[PDB]
Amino acid sequence: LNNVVIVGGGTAGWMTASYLKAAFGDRIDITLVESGHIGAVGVGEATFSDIRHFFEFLGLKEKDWMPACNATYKLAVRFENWREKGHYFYHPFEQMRSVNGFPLTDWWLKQGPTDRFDKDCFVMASVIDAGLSPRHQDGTLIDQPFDEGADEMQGLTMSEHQGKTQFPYAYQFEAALLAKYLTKYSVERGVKHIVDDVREVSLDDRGWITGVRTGEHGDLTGDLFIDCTGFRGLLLNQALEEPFISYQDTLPNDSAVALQVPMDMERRGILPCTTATAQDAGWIWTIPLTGRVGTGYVYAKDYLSPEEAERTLREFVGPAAADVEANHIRMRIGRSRNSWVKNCVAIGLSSGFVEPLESTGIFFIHHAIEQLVKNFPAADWNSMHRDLYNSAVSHVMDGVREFLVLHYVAAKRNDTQYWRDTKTRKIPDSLAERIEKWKVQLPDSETVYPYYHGLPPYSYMCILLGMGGIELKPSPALALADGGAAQREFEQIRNKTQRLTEVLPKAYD
Repeated sequence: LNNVVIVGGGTAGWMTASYLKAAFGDRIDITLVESGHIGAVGVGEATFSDIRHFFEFLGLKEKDWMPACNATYKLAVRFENWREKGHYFYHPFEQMRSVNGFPLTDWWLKQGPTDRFDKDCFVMASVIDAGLSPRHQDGTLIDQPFDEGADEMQGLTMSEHQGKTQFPYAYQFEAALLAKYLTKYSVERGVKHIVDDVREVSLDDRGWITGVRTGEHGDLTGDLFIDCTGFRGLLLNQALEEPFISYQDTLPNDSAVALQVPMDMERRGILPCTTATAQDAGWIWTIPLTGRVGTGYVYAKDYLSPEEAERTLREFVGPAAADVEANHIRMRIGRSRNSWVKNCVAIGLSSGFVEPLESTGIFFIHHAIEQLVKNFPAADWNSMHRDLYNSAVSHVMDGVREFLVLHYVAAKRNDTQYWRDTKTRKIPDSLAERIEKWKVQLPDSETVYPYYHGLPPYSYMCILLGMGGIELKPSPALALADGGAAQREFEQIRNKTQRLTEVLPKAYD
């Protein structure tokens, strides 16, 4: 097998084409058929620290692609007013240090220098606080455990690294601009680009896809079909009738209103991070881009009207958002039961979707195409490839959903009906059991969702410590161990961070 038809463009379709091409070159034949515009959600989009492997896999260095997509640096997610109104904190991309067997955050709970766990435990938090770049002007990355000039595995993909060493950042960028960039990347390497629509998905007597019918380009045939039609699920959900599994009962945010301005009123747009500011019925995002800032209100319609959400958004961004276009959309929250069915693989919103609270969307796609390459079938179509693939991506989505639920379960604020309901909504049975563990021992490699889903224990720690709604305790053993080494670890971090504050350039500059 080496004939691939990708239905759908945008970020999902073209990450698929460009990644297949980077992996297989002239030995894979790819045709992508696309129509266009859906709105995505907002203009801007954000990624995990994983995304680094994607671009390196393609042989793309930052200078080649970042200017073309108006890309900025993302060093964390900045969560505002989830605990209380004065309050914010970071979920950064920085490894969690440990001392004599315990995570620094455990020490922090016992003998932490300040009341800010993230500033105490993370070099990145100060860097971001000062609106600083993670790179020196000559180009040298911030002295961190990650040696960028160090030996790595050739063709290193995210799903065997799994954050074992920590690259210090991710990106924010204009999603349509990345699709256009990858379009070029892909077409240069021999991907055939067809702008048209699909009128019909042709099935054979076993219900397998034989080809798709276009308006003006005839029938597009091939061995393997990639469904990148988004919420439509034109191939996987419609032609092949694969059922959808909703996450709505645990994550009720079902709606979004979005817009863009050249600059944010509180200047969240200067910060080298993505901001999630909690609201009365959800939360507003801020995504910094080079010459613009994208903003949106993710909310639950049962609590808030579309008109209300838009007015809140406009006021929140300020006088610059008085008159600009606002785009509303509704979200399909959950995943397909199986993202690979017969000879069809869904990648992107067709495979599944969660609110972009931790901006996992591109991550879901990156993981999917990697798994596609990994479990790529031969012409015997051994069903095990499919089972392995589906196991891998369902775990990723289910794991992240659990992680997102925690954001609301742990959030301390309780001042609207919506925020009260976050403590009474159904949760995964597994999650409640894990929360009981975390009350006594901070999130551990053994007490998180046990399959790969992109999030190390320290991510869970950050949410717990930051949202402050779950009472937490340090390990009893810390009362018996010498605290000296930990204090010297806090001190090393503080010194590094006050040195760094002086010599790093600002984000926009």
